[PDB]
Amino acid sequence: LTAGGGGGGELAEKLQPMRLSGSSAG
Amino acid sequence: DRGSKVVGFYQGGLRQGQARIFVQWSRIETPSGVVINLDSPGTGPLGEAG
Amino acid sequence: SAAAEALRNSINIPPTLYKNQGERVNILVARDLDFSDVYSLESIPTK
Amino acid sequence: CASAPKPKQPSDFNREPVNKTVPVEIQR
Repeated sequence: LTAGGGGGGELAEKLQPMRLSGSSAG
Repeated sequence: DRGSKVVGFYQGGLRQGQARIFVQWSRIETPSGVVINLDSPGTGPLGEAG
Repeated sequence: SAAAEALRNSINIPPTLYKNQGERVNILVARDLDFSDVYSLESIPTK
Repeated sequence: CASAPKPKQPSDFNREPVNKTVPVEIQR
């Protein structure tokens, strides 16, 4: 039917960069 | 030579009873471009620490 | 003490800030804003 | 005891017309 160096701990920690990613207008 | 620029840093502030801060000098630049990484204690005029 | 009991419970109430309307303010841009996709330039012919 | 200040209320004395000349957006 159906088919299928390490030092400067405090100062160099204060100098860690803050890098904010840019934006593109829409 | 003379006029070389030395760069250092400090951190941690002072405790009570301390009147000297530990400075570490990191690099020095000769007026002709030489650069050597001396990581040395900074002292006073007569070699007293900090 | 009842006075200390009242103070301990109601002492820590943070303040409230009231800024009016029409005030002048700034925005300090924190990132590079790119307007290349939405504008373009052309020269206006003389006369 | 202390309440939030109100913004400046303008004085109601020097009342003058806004429109000294008809705008061009009206096309006149």
